[PDB]
Amino acid sequence: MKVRASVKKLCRNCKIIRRDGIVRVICSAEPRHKQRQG
Amino acid sequence: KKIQAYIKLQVKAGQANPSPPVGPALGQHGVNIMEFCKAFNAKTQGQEPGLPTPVIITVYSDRSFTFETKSTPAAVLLKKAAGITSGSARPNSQKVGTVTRAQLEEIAKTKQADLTAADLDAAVRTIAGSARSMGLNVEG
Amino acid sequence: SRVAKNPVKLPAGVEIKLAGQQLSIKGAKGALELKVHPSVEVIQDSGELRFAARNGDQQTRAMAGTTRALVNNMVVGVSQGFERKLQLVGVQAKGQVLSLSLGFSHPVDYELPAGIVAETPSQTDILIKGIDKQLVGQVAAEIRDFRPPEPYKGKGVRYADEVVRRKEA
Amino acid sequence: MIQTQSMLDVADNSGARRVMCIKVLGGSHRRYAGIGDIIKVTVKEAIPRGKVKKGQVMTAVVVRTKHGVRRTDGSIIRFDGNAAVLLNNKQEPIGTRIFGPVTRELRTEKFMKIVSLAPE
RNA sequence: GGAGGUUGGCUUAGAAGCAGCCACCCUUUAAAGAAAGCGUAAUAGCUCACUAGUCGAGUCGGCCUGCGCGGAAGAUGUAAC
RNA sequence: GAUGUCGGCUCAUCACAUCCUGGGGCUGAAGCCGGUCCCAAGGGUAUGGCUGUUCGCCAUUUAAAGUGGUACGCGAGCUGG
Repeated sequence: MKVRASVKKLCRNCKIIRRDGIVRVICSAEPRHKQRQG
Repeated sequence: KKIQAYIKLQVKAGQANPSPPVGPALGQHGVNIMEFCKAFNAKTQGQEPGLPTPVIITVYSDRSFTFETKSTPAAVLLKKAAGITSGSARPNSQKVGTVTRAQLEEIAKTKQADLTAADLDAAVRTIAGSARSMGLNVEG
Repeated sequence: SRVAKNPVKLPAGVEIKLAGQQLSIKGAKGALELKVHPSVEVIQDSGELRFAARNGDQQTRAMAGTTRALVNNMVVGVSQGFERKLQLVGVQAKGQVLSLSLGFSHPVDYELPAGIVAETPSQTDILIKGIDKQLVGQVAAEIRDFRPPEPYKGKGVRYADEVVRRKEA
Repeated sequence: MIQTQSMLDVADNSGARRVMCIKVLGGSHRRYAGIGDIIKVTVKEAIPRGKVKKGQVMTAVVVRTKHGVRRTDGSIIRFDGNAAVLLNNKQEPIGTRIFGPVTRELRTEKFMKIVSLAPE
């Protein structure tokens, strides 16, 4: 992961979701652009 | 086969054998290397053999490679129109001494505007932005 | 367009058990797929079906929609058998028990529950047959807990599509 | 030998006459080393020209203790004098001769060169 | 979905739409960025706009403000209603 | 009208911001090793040469020789350099 305080849409396939209380960012292309909380 | 236009290729005219100006040219959006040797050779000896004369090709997988008609070679004979072979080091500010429209007189003679312009006077303004390639401005 | 607001247009090979409080379905090529329907849902019947909410809160707008798609593949799961083409290296299939060799010095065996069944129609592909997609996708994830795809070369089990992030060293 | 600061004779061929244990190898708070165990020595006394010199941190296998070593019937075998055989970083002996007896707890895969030279 | 010529540049296993260097409009005619960049790291597979017949609808971005969510780790024992 | 130092010894107890062991994400992670970030406090977590030392510098270990709080824990338990 990339646990930050500031999660973003780092790419255009990077997508922010809210999964049981935590503001996560999935990326369907690159697993480098995945963040957990912010 | 998927095409998007304006495809660059750096190969010799009339003979598909000299490679290293592009070398291995073809791996991702076209049709392969060695067999371009005949498509150039239904139109020969009127279009400046030897010197560079640039191209926009379009590609087919059906034994056919056909192009965008302009009879008079009018991009590097514009370097011959002024008198250079190496271009200017920066486009349209840094100069060698610019070209005018009275040195566009021989070039606009037989370029056959029917398939590249509207009428013959419109094809004169084709090279009014084609020496807009090489650190020159077309003023007149 | 919203997903529950359109009628289902179901085929006429599957006989429904209209409950109002519940939902049970049955047919040929599979049966026994009853789903306990929740409170905030209406079922309006015709020659086709349609689903609806009850009250203007965003929780049942997610529930009426998830119920039509859960009974979309419950009709189709009795109509057709769900499949997946798991591609790997070496399948020794036997029957209701599955035998595999994924890169280890331990040959791990895997079991198939009731309902589902496993056959090997190709050399090294695994194809699956089941009447509910919830369990069909479940057992294709149970095989990938053994072996993730390697980025550098790629060993063992994959998905059916190819979105595997490959890496060079 | 058994513990650190312990001083012990030299059972192999060339170099030292007395070595002192400066570390018992093995575990972490490991405090004793019997026959077959590996210690860390320093050369306290040596011959005028040999393969080791006085003052040299080396490794040695314990071959012959006064505490002794016990057999499986309960019998003990117990020597009059402490002695080790110095080793290189291969944990292969440096000298080409072994002096005095050794025990059969030493004819393992790593120390049977010491046993094959010993006049046991 | 797909242009009817002839290497758009001092380089030479290999130099587009991503190298210390930069960019705006001329057709057999209803037809379109000599380009802002993930790609089979690169070349022979592929992604944001359609002047459009065809599936048929209420959408896409910002601002003001209400209450909440992460940012939030500590030592005797819940232990900041 | 007294709450008697620093360090060692003996005994600890809690924290987690984890040194080892256990589970993971990403990697400019081929593998062997690592880097970095999560989750995790169950149990472990040196011995000496110098110096009054804490530390430190060194020798050799170890799976590892963690960081803090506890009147810089502890003298009606010791020592007294």
